[PDB]
Amino acid sequence: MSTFIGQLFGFAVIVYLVWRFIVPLVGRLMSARQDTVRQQLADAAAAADR
Amino acid sequence: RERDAMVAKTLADNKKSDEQFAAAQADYDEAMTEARVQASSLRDNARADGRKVIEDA
Repeated sequence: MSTFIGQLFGFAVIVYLVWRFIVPLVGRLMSARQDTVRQQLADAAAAADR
Repeated sequence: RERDAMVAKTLADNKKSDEQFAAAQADYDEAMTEARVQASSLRDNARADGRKVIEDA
């Protein structure tokens, strides 16, 4: 039952690598898209009341 | 589909709003110039029949 521990260390380093490199950029991307559509709805309401 | 229709409706709303904005001053001037040409219709018919009565008297 020692391959379990080795694979678990492998899984730990791979999840550390993803949480370090990948999740920041994808978070930034989805946040940029979120704020873009937010601004779109906001100026839609603005043009309506205008 | 809804979001694209929304952005298109927003563009059209801005355009129509600015167009109605211009049409505001447009029709305001149109109405007041109709009014002043109606006014200038008077003060000449008055001058016309004033001249007529002055000459007939």
